[PDB]
Amino acid sequence: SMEGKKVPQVTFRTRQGDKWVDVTTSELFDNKTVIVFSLPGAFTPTCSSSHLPRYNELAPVFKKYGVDDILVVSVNDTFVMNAWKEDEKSENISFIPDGNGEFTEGMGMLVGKEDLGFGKRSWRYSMLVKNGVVEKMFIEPNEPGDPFKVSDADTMLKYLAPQHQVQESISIFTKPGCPFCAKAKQLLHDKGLSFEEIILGHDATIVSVRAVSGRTTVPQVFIGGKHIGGSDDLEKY
Amino acid sequence: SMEGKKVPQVTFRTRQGDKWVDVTTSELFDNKTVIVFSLPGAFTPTCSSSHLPRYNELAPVFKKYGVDDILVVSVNDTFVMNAWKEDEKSENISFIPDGNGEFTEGMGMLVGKEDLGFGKRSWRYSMLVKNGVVEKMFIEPNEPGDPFKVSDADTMLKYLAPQHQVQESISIFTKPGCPFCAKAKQLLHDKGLSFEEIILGHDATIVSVRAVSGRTTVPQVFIGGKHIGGSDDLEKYFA
Amino acid sequence: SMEGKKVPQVTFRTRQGDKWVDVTTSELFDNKTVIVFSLPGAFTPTCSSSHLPRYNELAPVFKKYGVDDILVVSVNDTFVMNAWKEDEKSENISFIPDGNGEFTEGMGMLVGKEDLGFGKRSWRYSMLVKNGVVEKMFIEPNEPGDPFKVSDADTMLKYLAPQHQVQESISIFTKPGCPFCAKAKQLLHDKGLSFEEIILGHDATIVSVRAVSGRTTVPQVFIGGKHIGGSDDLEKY
Amino acid sequence: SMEGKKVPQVTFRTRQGDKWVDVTTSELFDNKTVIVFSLPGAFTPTCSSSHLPRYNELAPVFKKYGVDDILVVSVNDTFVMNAWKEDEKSENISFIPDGNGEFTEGMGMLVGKEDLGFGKRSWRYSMLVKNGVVEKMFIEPNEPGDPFKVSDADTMLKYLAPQHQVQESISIFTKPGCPFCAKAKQLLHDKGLSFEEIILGHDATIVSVRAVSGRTTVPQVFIGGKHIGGSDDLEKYFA
Repeated sequence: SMEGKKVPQVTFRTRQGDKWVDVTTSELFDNKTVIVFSLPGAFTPTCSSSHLPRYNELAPVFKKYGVDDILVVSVNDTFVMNAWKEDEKSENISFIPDGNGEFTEGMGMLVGKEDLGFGKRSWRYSMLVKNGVVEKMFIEPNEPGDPFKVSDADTMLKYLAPQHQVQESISIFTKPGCPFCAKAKQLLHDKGLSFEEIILGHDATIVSVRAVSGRTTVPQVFIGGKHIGGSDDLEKY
Repeated sequence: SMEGKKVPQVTFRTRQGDKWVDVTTSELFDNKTVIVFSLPGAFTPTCSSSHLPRYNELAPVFKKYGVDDILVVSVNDTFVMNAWKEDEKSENISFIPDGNGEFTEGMGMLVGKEDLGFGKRSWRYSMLVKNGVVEKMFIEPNEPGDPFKVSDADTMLKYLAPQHQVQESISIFTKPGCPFCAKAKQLLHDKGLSFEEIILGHDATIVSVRAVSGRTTVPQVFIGGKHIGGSDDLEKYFA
Repeated sequence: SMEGKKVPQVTFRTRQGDKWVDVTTSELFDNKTVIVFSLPGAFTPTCSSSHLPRYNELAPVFKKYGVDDILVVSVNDTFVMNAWKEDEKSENISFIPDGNGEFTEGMGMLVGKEDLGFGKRSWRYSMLVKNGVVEKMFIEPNEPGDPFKVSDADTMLKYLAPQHQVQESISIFTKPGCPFCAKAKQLLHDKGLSFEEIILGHDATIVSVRAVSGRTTVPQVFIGGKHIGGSDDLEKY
Repeated sequence: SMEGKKVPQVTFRTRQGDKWVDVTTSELFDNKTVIVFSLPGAFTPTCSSSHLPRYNELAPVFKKYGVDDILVVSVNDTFVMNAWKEDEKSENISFIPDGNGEFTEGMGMLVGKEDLGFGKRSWRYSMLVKNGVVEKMFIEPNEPGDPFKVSDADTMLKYLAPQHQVQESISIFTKPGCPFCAKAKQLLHDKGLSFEEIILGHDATIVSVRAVSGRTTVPQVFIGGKHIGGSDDLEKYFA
């Protein structure tokens, strides 16, 4: 395990506009507390699914707890990394183009993925680095497919600040416009709670709502497992 | 009534692709069994965020029973109809832009709605058309309250196939690859059950699956408001 | 002609969110200088092409010259008008839902357009209204198809403030990123000039550039007829 | 060289729709005449915002001369290849994701580019393949300056059809309906001339037509950098 060991000495050849800029491993980690999470590759489903958004979303919190930088590492080059960083809207994390797989290799995390045509790429994992020394490491289990149950941002947060209480998961079925929907949305914002809004537009239809909740209309809200109800039930509880 | 009578001969000016395409009345109805339901207008409070949806939802069933096409008719033009069809996203039904009110008029269903600023529009009604001949017609009553007490898709289905008993609502959260999801989904296939699918790639993410099912993985299956579980769980239910 | 005549007395049934709001003809025009332009209908090509954008773009200027409000009138209802107003991004103009064609009829501008399936709609025209009295009117000629050579915002501006000198038309071929392209773009902004950027992305390819300019690359800039050149030619002139 | 030799047997893992699709080497080359050109990588400065474009531009011509398919090969995966294909928008060419460098390696064209952080990538080259057998190959020289002095589409065309003389560049501004535009366009059709089209509906507006041609209406036709005019004008030119 790399825990307790010094992060590999790597110099990344990056691009910032039309100019090349070498970002060194020391520059990134020395005298700093950094969170890192590697992905198999740029422009993909489970990686852009939540692994990435979720980290950008909790970045302000990690900062509040001492984390200086939160990096995303992928065995891709800058051109591709940038083009992806631009597609994703994540202004809270730095993209590291480990295109030669050097850093990933040094982390003993380089794996072959020829069955997808990705050549050698990084295995999914996250870690906390204090002054270049790997403190904690969350290596996704060796299971087939695309495992994601340990490198997530939450697991990291609970590890970094277990005191911070785990906020309940919040999903909300809403119809565009729909008066009382906005009455639950902003009520959440006002309550300062994050949530996933499944819109009856392109995400789901009315079936799901009726199949999941039973009720025949929106807005439907479920908070961490338990079923809430209408904008008027949200209020109550 | 128009029951037993031939549907009006109308040529609709529509917009297919970035070009104009004339869709004739004969083309739509000749030698075909069609379901039709008119609406006062596009984007107006559909008055039932379920009316148009429910038809699109039961379309597969109507097809199973002989209906060739299910059309939505509104006294609007194609530009507006298309922009709306792109909203409602109801892939199972054709949108007919009776923008001159010609077809609606011929059906003796043209009514004035100047009190809403809609000019002349269609009155709410549905009908079954066999080879151009209006077979059945469900003309909405002039009663306050639910605007669709008779032209709804259900009333139509019960009429066309009273034998039929709609399956309970089925929703399943899935992900790409996930063979478990496939095992769960095949099970449904091999059960004559329909099922909406919320893909973790786009339709949603992990947050939603945790929130709704209180579980940490997919597939998560819901049937009729009750939570069932995953591939494994379904099989127990279907035993 | 309606010039010198009082605008029709109409009350429009509009929608603002989930509530109905009557907007009266007097409310709009009384004691006010208003610019108006009617369209055959909402959600269409030549109407959303430039007729509408161009008016929203020059609105600040019309205001600077005394125009209080700039209205878009179409024989459509509010639901459709709003849904369109939301699609178009024009925060400088008011949308008037003349769904009964009443106002349009009063303006003697109601025409039949059954050949498109639009039923009765408005004929394209713009006008300047001072305290409810039509001052000037630019009625598009009676030609087949969809005529647009008189109701435009420019014709209006030149009429309202002929002193204001006509700014030259500016189109620019650019490649995404393309260093020197941004060197012409913002140079224009800095120069305070409006322009149409044809991007080699989805608008055009390299052929057009080579067919129009001749030069083999971007950024290509043409200002009112005459061919400019490279970001470095723009500078010179 | 690989000239006269059979192309490597490779199965490419690609992404068609939201599903995986194996595209085999045989499927691409067997019983077909194919043009291929490899690139160091996707999104990298294509080094010639014309290289990839020019192939897509001359594709119709290559088809006219027997070429069935024109492929772009890069040591990238489909996710990246697709996201790039969606950028470049080159409808006339197939994108091959040689993400394991397998095909490139087999062509003895795999080179290291660690100095850019690209790991192993393909070296610039194009080739003509007849029924799996490499017929001709244009391997780029190790000279500074223009990165494509031999693998370009033109060099290929002149080789495949030296008889051919590419038509001058033709661009025309048009609008929907505008019969004049159609008259101008038909004229080109009836002339074996290709022409890009900037539609006033999307590709652009009136501003651009004024700016570029100093005219107030469409159609405005440009041929080889010279301004020609409209339907009327073209006819004079084609007399």
